Amino acid sequence: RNTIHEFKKSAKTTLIKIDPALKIKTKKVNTADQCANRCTRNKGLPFTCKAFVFDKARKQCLWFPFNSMSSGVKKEFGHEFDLYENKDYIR
Amino acid sequence: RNTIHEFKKSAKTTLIKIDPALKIKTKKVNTADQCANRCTRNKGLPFTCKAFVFDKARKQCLWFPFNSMSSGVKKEFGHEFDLYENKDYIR
Repeated sequence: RNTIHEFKKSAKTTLIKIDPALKIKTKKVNTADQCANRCTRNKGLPFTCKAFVFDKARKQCLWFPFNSMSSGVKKEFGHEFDLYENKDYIR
Repeated sequence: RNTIHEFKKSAKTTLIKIDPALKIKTKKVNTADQCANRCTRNKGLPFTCKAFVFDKARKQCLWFPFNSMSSGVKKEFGHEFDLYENKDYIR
């Protein structure tokens, strides 16, 4: 059920686009567990979700097709954000 | 700095294991703020901390990979305990 444990967490961290034409999916939810479950299952996503950011203030999921290791995005500090990168695509 | 406000508090409450082999991490500390900070950052924890209990008497943190909404644990009254569940995985 709870797949959030499949991710490595970077607190107060979000991912910002380095590439202007990079698409990411978003959705207002209730819990971060919904973000993780949708990510691992790739449900409703047009790409393989490798990581997601949870906006703790808006209660919003940000699904990404790449993690911090790619050239398309990079980490950025943010009080209201938590970054979750699936361990499957890390290191 | 003080991430404890990211949690919903249940006074005089702890979480008891329903799951026989559910692992939790513990540590004697000085304040409950240390527990909250270590939890939101997942530092030193092999899982995603969703909640923590503070033993007010021993000054000890109990970090949990699940909150009361999961079948693996449930609330239990206790004078010396305070339960803190992160709002990110609540409701």
